Amino acid sequence: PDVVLVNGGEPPNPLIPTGTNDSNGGRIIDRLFAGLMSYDAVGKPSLEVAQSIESADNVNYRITVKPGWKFTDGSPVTAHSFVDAWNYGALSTNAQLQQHFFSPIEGFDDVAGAPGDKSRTTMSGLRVVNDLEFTVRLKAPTIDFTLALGHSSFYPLPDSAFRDMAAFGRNPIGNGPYKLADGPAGPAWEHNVRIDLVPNPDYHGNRKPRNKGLRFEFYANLDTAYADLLSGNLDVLDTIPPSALTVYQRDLGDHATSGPAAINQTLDTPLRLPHFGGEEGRLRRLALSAAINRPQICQQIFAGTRSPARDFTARSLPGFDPNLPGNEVLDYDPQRARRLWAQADAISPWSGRYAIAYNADAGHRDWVDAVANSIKNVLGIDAVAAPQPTFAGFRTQITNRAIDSAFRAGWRGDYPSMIEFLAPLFTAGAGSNDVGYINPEFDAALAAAEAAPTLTESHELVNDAQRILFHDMPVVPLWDYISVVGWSSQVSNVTVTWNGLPDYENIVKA
Amino acid sequence: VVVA
Repeated sequence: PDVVLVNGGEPPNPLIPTGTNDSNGGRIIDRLFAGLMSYDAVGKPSLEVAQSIESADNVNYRITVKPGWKFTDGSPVTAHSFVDAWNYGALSTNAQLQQHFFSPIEGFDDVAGAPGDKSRTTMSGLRVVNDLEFTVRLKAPTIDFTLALGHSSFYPLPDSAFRDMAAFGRNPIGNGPYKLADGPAGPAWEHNVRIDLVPNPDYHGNRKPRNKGLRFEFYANLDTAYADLLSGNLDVLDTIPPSALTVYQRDLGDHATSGPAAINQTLDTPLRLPHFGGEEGRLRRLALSAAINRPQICQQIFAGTRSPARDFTARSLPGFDPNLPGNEVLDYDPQRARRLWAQADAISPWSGRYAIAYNADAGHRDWVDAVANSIKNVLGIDAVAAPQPTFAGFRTQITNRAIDSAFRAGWRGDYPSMIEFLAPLFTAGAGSNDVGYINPEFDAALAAAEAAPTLTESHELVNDAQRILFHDMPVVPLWDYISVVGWSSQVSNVTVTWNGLPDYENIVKA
Repeated sequence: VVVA
């Protein structure tokens, strides 16, 4: 098998960049497209499809597109390929999960509040100048906007996409380093089984593949994946399962690497659930946080491969501070947890069951069982785990709001910015706000951080904003990741990126 | 992205 075999999972949603907010779809999307910038293994952006990106003020942007780029259907990548895709993502009528990434652009409010009788379908701040040039006017200085231009929300789309976006999402056509295979025995995307990609011969950008293709195998169980790794039937496994964390070093030797990654994990309890809204719900979320022993779970369940949360972002990000005032809400304190739960009971006495739903295909069983048992023992309530088989179905129930319990969540960074760990999850309208948290004061504080002229002041304002999150506990931050990645004896040049994923394009296979 |  010339192709590199790596682990993945069925995407919950069609393969439309602005419609993808999860890592299963994301790891495919990022192989199929090339954006204005591309990111290296440490998350630094470089010009890719853009010939230049100019802004002196973080408000006005002039973007020129390199000539000669095309999609795999032969059509050219133009300024329109970007502007039309961004307007599609921003328009509320299209219900794109990545809509919030367009929020800084002037005119976003015309298209995003709702479908509306607004009569406007495009953003006034986004203006084509010529076939290979467009300008962007932001509502306010936005410190991360340039950095974000390597993210999938901003990928260009071919003209055909807009005539039938459902068809596009089933069979995407991109401009990136790989393309969907022309499989010799069935479709490239075998739903719930695998996706096969081959190099795109048109592509001459910054991420040229060093291998002959990629096969993302959609494992139902990470123990199966680990067994395949040890037998050489899998080439790269980006998540060693809990059952192997005390053993992977002896099993794999120098074919496994570990390190902090900008990924976190949270316990999400929708504010719409019984006993979990209003001030009552805030007190109960604070109680849950005090009822969980993060150091102990990190040591025993994860064998030291998770680090207890100290904020709502991740230890490895620029500006992170593990000693923020008020972060004591993230310390284990059973007496405090019981006091807070009782104070919530003063509003309305608790009744029923507290269930933590999770996707069993990614090794969460041990920690969810431990957290549920900790809550049960500290607070004296009926707390249980509620496994579901697949990430795709689990996320679908979270997104459509069918899910009727608490559930695990967590963010893998898209670019290295604390703001990017907060805006998609906790601002009022964000598509990845799974719990219905709304606090206009937090959104305002975060906007102030985005408007800072320097990264230093911006980081200070981000952490100021996180004081509100310590008070509201919109979700319960658990820990951030020490990624552990293993690979077979048939591949080399395996680098783990800043956000825990293999650097797929650069893997080599003899 | 939301993580598996």
